[PDB]
Parts: sequence; structure tokens; C-alpha cells
Amino acid sequence: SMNWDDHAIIIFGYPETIANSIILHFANFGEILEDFRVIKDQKYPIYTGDGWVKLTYKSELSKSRALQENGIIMNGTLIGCVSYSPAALKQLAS
Amino acid sequence: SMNWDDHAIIIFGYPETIANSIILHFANFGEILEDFRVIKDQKYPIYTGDGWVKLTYKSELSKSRALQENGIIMNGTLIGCVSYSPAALKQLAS
Repeated sequence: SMNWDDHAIIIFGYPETIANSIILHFANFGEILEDFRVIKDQKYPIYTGDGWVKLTYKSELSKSRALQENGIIMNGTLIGCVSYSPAALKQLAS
Repeated sequence: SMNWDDHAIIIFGYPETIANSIILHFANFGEILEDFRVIKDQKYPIYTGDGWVKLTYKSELSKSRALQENGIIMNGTLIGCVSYSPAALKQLAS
């Protein structure tokens, strides 16, 4: 029961049609602790809403790499990637 | 030695209905080259689309301040702000 929030990111800005593709893309940077069904091959429940998702990596090395993806284009749309903070999550619409 | 694009940003991720509120927010960091209608007042080209806009600052210091807004929440939505690159524009669904 420790806190891995510093290993977490929020990905945002995408249409929900590419939500699964988003998870697969960011799974390429490390092992994700949430049990997302598309990658099914202490618990980390899923925080997600329309156009955003929180993901937690096992390694901080992975989080730092994922952050470099802020502003990539997937299916013609700009994808946002920021470091997780509770302050941001509290404000998000679902 | 320089293009103005060295002072440009792309802002993205917002509902297109609040596009002009986004522009106002970022125009507050400094004078920009584009003549958007919401900003008070040949001409410089304008690049915008659904949920994104390019802004070019006169001052690199204004761009630097704008970049710090990456990841703020507006209207329950995360806002991305990245340095403009011509690579991204070509792949955007304009």
C-alpha cells in the first residue's frame, strides 16, 4: 500500500473511438499497472472519462518517456500527455 | 537565421465551442502575429482546426510563458500547449 502517483500520467484530447489505441500506444513505453482489458494479453482502479485516461507505470523511466509524447498525432488528432496530479484529476469532467 | 515559427505554439484539446476563450487566455501572454477576430484591433497566415489553434508570439518570452500553461484545466478539460513544429501541422486533420 504505497503511492505510485509519481509514476502516473494523464493522456487526453482524443476521441473515444481511439481510446483503446491510446492505451496500446502508451503500453509500448513500459508495464501499466491498471488492468485495462485491451492489454489483458495492491489494485489500481481505472480513472477515465470521455477523452482522457490516467495510466500508472511500474517504472519512472517509462513515465518520463511517455511525457515526450505530448503533442503527437494519432488518427489526425493531437494527443496530450501530462504528469498526473490529483489537482488535475479532481477537476476533470467524465 | 529565423522564422517566426520559433515563437509559435499549438494549443489543443478543448471543445471547439470555447476556441475564442482559449485564444483570449493565451493572447494575454503577449502580442501575436495572427489577426484572430476575438483579439481586439499582406497579413500573416492563420492555422486552426477543430479543437486546436496555432498562435505566433512576437516575443519568445511570451511563448515561454504560454508553454507553462500546458496541462491546465479549462471547463473540465485538459489543455495541451506545445511548441509548434511543421511536422505536426502536416499531419493534423485541418
